[PDB]
Amino acid sequence: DDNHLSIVTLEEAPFVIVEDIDPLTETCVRNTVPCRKFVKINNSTNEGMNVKKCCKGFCIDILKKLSRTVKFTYDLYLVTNGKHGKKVNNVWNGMIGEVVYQRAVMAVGSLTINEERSEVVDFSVPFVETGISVMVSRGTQVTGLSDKKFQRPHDYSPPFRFGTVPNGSTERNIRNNYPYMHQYMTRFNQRGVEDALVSLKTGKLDAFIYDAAVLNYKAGRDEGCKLVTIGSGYIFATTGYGIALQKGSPWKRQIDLALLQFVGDGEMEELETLWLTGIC
Amino acid sequence: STRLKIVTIHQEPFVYVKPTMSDGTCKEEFTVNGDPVKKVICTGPNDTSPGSPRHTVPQCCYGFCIDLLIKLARTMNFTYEVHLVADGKFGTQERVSNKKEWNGMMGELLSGQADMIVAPLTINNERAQYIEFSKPFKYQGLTILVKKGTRITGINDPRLRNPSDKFIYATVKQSSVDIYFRRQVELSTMYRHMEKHNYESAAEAIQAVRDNKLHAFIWDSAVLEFEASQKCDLVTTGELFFRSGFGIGMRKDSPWKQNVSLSILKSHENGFMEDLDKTWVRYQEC
Ligand SMILES: O=C(O)Cc1cccnc1C(=O)O
Repeated sequence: DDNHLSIVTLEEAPFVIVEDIDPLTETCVRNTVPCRKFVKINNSTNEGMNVKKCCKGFCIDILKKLSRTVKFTYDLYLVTNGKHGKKVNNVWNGMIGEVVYQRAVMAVGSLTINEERSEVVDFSVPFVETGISVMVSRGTQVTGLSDKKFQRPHDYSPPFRFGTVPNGSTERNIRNNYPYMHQYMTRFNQRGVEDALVSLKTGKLDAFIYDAAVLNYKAGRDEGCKLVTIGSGYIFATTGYGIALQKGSPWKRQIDLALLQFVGDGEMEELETLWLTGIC
Repeated sequence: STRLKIVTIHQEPFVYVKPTMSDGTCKEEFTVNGDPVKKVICTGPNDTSPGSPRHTVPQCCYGFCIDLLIKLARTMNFTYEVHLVADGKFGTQERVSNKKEWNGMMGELLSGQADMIVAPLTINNERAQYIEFSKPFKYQGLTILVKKGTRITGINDPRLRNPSDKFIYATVKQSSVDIYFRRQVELSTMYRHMEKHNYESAAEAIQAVRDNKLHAFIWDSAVLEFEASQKCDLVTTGELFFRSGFGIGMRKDSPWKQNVSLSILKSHENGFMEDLDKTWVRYQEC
């Protein structure tokens, strides 16, 4: 039915957290919802199986509220072709690609609104503020993205060691804005956020440039509160996470009004306190 | 076709409003960074006392939102004429009777007196039902302005939450902040206090704090932090107790809406919005 929607998401704590289902009873309990993940049998076949999992987190709570207020049901699945979204040889992968190519009616998760994505999908109003921030060890003297240590790295001996996790909105922005910085940085590409935090804590990296909302959450949970974001939490290119819909979607209007009602009624601040607050 | 009718509102540092010179032109000035200030002629009422006739005259407008307007008009290649909202208000929907009407810039956009709102206009559910908002050109929130040396912890302070006539606080009439306090029943105690004291404009409330006639002013942090950076007798307290953004406003049938939003996103991403911050918002510090 037209009221039962295919929805794609991506694991990224604390926005989307994936757990195993109880083998018995094979049912999702507590604050979790069913979500499925296509898992390959092997690398010499296209055969796979949809493994039943359970999903929770900030964006899952938003989805549950939207489901109730906007009046839809959904079949939630985890993207397996890439991550948030990157255009490769003019073809979008990740959550963006699932929506563009009509495999999902919407994408719900830690999906950053930017200009190039907005050309191929519609975005809801932002429901979580984000941007580009810089994580360092407390006390590191870095003004921001425009710091000369980033812009002209080889003016320093030894040079500053900094990197990102490639293929998302952050790398796209640096590639477009700071060509020399970008080509320098790629030798410090990090395979994921957990690797980057280990490189910082152990002195292999001086700075980690990445999504503000994620970095703020990791800073709040850091053991010893040693890792911080620069500028009392400054953000370049402020934007937000948004729900991605197909261009011209008939769901956008009510989704937007619902999100704005949650914000205006204090419901969003509750989810922030539930999922995003940290000790530090 | 036709030139876009732009409506805006006085609200420093986003929109400055000054008299024209004797010859009808705007005096040449330079920003804090030495660049010429771009100014546009904006017509609007000089008299603003409630319940009086509105005499419109050409005036000079400039600031963060005017720079943004000029950028949008260059990018999308439209012409425009700017005017100041006749009733001086941002816009709320009020009961008359069982009918409801929009006032402020909201009312002008919906009636066709304007085609686009370019102003520090807060995106909220109430307005979004009626008009199209761009993605936010500025992320900010609400905070509280007080006279330096006034001690309150923020929105949960007992002098706000258990109020009396000894400590008066308020916001601007017919504004998004008025809507916010009226909507939430958990704020009803504060709303009933503020309703007795709300001001016709942000400038008047800020001056009232300076003059010890208003003890706290609840308003947009993008404005209040700017004032506190410029006037050392004023401070904010409690940091943001609620987050929101400003957006460009258009009718739902506007042919411009897609490209306005893409232009806003592009400007955040290429540093243009940060340039505007450095020019208009973040350059003093006490
Ligand atoms: O910031 C990145 O490069 C990747 C990323 C990280 C966290 C949330 N969103 C995204 C995204 O590209 O949408």
